[PDB]
Amino acid sequence: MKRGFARPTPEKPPVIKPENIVLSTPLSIPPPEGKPWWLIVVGVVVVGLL
Amino acid sequence: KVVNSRLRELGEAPLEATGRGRWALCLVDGAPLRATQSLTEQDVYDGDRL
Repeated sequence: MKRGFARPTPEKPPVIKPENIVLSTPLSIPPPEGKPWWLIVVGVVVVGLL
Repeated sequence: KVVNSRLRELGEAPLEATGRGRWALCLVDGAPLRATQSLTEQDVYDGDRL
């Protein structure tokens, strides 16, 4: 002999929420700009020799 | 009797006691069951332990 059991209306399960996400594009390396280093080096010599 | 018979098949000693009293079924807290009522009248169902 068993105890009777009647199944009621199912309770609400927690709802899942999907998401669409777009990633940030990486930074770009700065191209190699260049100073005329030798020009100022000759310069400081000339003013000194004067 | 059947419990004592089954115990011997298990190789265990049968139930025995000394002094004035009687043998009966009890609950986990030691309270004995009603001797004159149906198991259907009492709160007993499949899978209970006594």
